[PDB]
Amino acid sequence: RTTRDDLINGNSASCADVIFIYARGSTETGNLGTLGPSIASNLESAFGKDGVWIQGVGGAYRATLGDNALPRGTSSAAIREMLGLFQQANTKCPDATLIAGGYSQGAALAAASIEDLDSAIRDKIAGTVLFGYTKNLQNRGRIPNYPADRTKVFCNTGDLVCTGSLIVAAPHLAYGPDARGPAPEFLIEKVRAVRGS
Repeated sequence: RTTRDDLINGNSASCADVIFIYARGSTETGNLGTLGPSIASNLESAFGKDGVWIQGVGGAYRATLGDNALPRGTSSAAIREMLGLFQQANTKCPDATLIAGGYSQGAALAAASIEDLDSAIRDKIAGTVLFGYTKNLQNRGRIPNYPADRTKVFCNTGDLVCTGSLIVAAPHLAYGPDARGPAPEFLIEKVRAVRGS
């Protein structure tokens, strides 16, 4: 449900084939918040419960609203926590395909972490989904250093954070349908593109 630590808890002798690392929005609970559980259930349907590990970004990422105003759209402590999880995935399961996502502050966190990542680990992330991306205008709909064909941004009309503001309006809270269908669809397609099946 809202906390999943499958990568931290998982046995290195029985690594999943796919590892999903997700950062929640501001003030959301657990480490998956409101959208992460919907994406997770559809990934487990596609790959099986033993086939995918779901890992939210917890620890030092407190998802504090005020940190949206900091230079990268989140805190340096939160970026170190998400980088640490990508590096743990790479060490624990070197053959797994990675996928990532984030909502709102979590989308800025996912973009900042991927930008800073060692390229050999960044290149293992087959697809990333971003909802209510707070750096959408500033980054021109891209994650720095990461290919456009592996990125999918869900930015609703009237969601002001997608257009350079930090005002929260009703369209910012309306990504439930996307998390239920097109966002897991995109991640599954990008994993199968490189792993076959």
